[PDB]
Amino acid sequence: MHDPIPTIAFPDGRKVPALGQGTWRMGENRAKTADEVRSLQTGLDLGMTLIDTAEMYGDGAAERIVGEAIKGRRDEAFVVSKVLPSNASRAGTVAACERSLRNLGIDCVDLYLLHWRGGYPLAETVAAFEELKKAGKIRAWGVSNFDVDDMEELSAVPDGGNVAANQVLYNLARRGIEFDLLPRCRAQGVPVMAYSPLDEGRLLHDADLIHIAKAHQATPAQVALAFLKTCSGVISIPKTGSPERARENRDAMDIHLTTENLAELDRHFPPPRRKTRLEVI
Ligand SMILES: NC(=O)C1=CN([C@@H]2O[C@H](COP(=O)(O)OP(=O)(O)OC[C@H]3O[C@@H](n4cnc5c(N)ncnc54)[C@H](OP(=O)(O)O)[C@@H]3O)[C@@H](O)[C@H]2O)C=CC1
Repeated sequence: MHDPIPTIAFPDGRKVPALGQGTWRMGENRAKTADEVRSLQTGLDLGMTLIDTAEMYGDGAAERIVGEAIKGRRDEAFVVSKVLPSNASRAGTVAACERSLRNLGIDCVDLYLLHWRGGYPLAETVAAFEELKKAGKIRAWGVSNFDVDDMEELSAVPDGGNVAANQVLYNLARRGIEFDLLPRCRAQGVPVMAYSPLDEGRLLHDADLIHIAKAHQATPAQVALAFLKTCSGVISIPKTGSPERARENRDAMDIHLTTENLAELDRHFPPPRRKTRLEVI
């Protein structure tokens, strides 16, 4: 038996499970499509109800994978997509959202993010997001790859206080946000979505992670996700094209990391002692 996945609250009061699902690199190989769809469906069945995608991912292909996975069960998914900054003018953002809705085969996305900071005024992107919300095409908007200075600029734009999430790189190998951005977002009540929670697989070769996983009869990936489960105000979004790995990732939530485990992880993956440049992928 599994314990329920912990939930994370958005500023609007909506709650989502702390473990979701990613889709970057899905939709590239026709031989993998069926299993990518099955992976997302399996995750939905197991309570990993947030699914993260973007217009960038295969230029609509990953969105179409998500659209297939949610057929006949839209209400059970919390769908996140994104607008590229090169499209984030007011008219551009509306057009991007319409393309995303068509690829996803849905009326409304749950959360719509600015993918990173670009050249169009933030006030204009936010105005588009608010228009889309009033139109019933998105339920909430947020940002991604926003450092502390980028977050500060939201207070200078109308409706900037409505930001629902900041999706940034966060995993055991990439802990920089702990010094500043993560405490700020927690204090604002803005969830951090931890992208690349396995560091795209790179973290899984770490000696200490392998050591701790062995002690729990678990995998390194499960320990990496279990670490993020201990971080309040964080939603992790691991990606896998394998339904077997979707099941494994769900089971990461059953790991009980000890006080000693957490101290050991901090020795091997040192938290930041000073402000550091936001790491991105
Ligand atoms: N906002 C942004 O700028 C960004 C957003 N993202 C989002 O975050 C999501 C997750 O990050 P992502 O970059 O995909 O990388 P992840 O850290 O989620 O790692 C994905 C890799 O790990 C493998 N994998 C998954 N589960 C396991 C497991 N249990 N054991 C071993 N290997 C495993 C996958 O292989 P396989 O699929 O073959 O199983 C894949 O190669 C993205 O898919 C995207 O939705 C990511 C980067 C940037």
